[PDB]
Amino acid sequence: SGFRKMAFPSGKVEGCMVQVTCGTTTLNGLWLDDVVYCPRHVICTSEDMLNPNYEDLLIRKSNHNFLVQAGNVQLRVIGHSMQNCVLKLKVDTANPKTPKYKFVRIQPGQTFSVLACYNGSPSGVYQCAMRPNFTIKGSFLNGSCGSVGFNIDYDCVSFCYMHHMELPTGVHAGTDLEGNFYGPFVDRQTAQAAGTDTTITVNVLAWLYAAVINGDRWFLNRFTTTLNDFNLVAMKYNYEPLTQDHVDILGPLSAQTGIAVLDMCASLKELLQNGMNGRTILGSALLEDEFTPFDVVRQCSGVT
Amino acid sequence: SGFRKMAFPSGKVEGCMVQVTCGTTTLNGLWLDDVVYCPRHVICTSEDMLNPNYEDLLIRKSNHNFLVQAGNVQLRVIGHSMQNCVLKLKVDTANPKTPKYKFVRIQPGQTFSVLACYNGSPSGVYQCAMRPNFTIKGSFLNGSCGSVGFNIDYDCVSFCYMHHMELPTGVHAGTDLEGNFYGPFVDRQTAQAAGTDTTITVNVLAWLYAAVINGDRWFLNRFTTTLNDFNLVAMKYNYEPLTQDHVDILGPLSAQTGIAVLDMCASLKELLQNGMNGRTILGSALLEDEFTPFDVVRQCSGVT
Ligand SMILES: *CCC(=O)N1CCN(Cc2ccc(F)cc2)CC1
Ligand SMILES: *CCC(=O)N1CCN(Cc2ccc(F)cc2)CC1
Repeated sequence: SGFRKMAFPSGKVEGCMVQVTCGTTTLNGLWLDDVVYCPRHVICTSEDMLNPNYEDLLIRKSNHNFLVQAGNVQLRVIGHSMQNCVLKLKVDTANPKTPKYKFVRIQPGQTFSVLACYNGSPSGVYQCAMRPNFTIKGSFLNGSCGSVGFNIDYDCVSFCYMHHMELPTGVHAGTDLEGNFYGPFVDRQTAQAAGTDTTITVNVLAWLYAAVINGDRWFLNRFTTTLNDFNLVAMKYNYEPLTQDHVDILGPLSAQTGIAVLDMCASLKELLQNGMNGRTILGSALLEDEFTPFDVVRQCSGVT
Repeated sequence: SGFRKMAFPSGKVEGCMVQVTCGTTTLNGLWLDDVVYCPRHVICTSEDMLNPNYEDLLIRKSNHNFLVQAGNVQLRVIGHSMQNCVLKLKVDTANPKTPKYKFVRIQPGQTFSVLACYNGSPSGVYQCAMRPNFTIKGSFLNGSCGSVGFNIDYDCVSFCYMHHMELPTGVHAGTDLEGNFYGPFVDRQTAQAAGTDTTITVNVLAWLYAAVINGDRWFLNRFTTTLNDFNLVAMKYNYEPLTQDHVDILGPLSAQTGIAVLDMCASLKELLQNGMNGRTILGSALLEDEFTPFDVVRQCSGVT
């Protein structure tokens, strides 16, 4: 037992990390097959970021201007092209360490692991969630752009995120592997404020089920509620409204613990209205929302 | 910016994970060079764990009785021996994926990454701290024994932990890579209660410095304190007493932020005596103690 914010093993992603340099700017790239994926702002100078015309800037660039280094070995660039906000650099060698992979665009409320990188070298790994307002709350310093988010299904890596920027608010924004930003964010150094970030209700409930499984039961009560009644409370406390689909994904956890989804909603309702009263749940003093129902099942069963 | 419970990239450790089977019991092993390291209770049947005589049990075992599988390939066992609570199985092949490594015995209050494994396959990675009472608060299900804790210094993996057991309290105990348990724990299914777990004071202060660096400054106050005055408060709240050595390791963070170590102690004192008043620090509603001063510097500078 025990419950931790657990990341996927980062090994398959580490072997794909490269360093991409264009002029004075250096950031991370993702090498899969004979292609290196990186944020298009690698062609920008800090000055350009106020309002870059990426098409005009990329015209001044040739294959030899993109230096791609994998550890200590230089990759030869035979092609370059821009797809939305990412650059695709075709190299002459397929990555021998390319794992089975997919490029997927995750839904808000879903979770993923981030392998933070600097100069193409990995520094650490952590679990993240795509917030409902399409930002992530990561840990990224200068040179971390190009670091990727992923999920792993046995041997297949599903890449879902590429880090592009930190907003003036300290929150993070980026793209899927097709170069499309999550949310309304643009790859420009401008005033960009994230919308109201709601709490992911289905993840809080799934984490409450995880607490019941692992011993923490103080928050359970003699009450029940309905989807409409719970949602009045969820709206007051800036929680996502719960749907029948959310109820259904909670099915496995409801069945294992024997606590009805609406009964757990009544426990959540009382915690929202009364707080924790100085108590903790799974070592946290607040309601955790970065564990999906799938994450809880996986951790409580030991899927490798 | 941003601050996360970040684990080391687990790649170098993934390539060392194997599956060790002895009779009906299967757990994880660590393959470095021509040796496989695993918990000695792999020779036990669930019945034996009440009071196992490991020397007597190991006499009934031969090299052919230890089945060691690395993914899909079987390793040939040419030697076996027990060193404290770990078994060392000499195999006929050096692990081609062995990284540069050390075996180190960490101090209480230090942190490490755990690569949780089942049947020799990695499921996830998380950051842990060796508690002052020598237990860890992990996430381990049946079949996770043999999973290891480590730290990484550029290319050298320092293994510090091997998981051996969950106490009836749900907390975890294990050994260093020489088979010596951290704390008073024995590899036996008996009543074993961890001592009083104190909060790691130097890590809370280092995490407070991390909050100041990353924007959260509400907790800073117009007060200061002394080592003796602070320690009266730390003793009341079951915090480790602060020493001049703790003050000195906080030197880099004190210098970067310009906030004197004793001034930050006065902020910590007020948080202990008054709580958070419903506020948060780095997304946490309690005082985090699983980030060492070294972890904070590393994350705030981007060491790969
Ligand atoms: C790779 C993008 C990223 O996360 N960082 C690089 C730039 N950093 C500074 C920054 C912060 C906020 C801004 F509005 C612009 C630049 C932060 C880390
Ligand atoms: C590898 C040891 C471990 O963490 N586990 C295996 C046994 N599990 C059950 C257990 C719990 C508490 C006990 F006192 C004995 C056995 C938990 C996970």
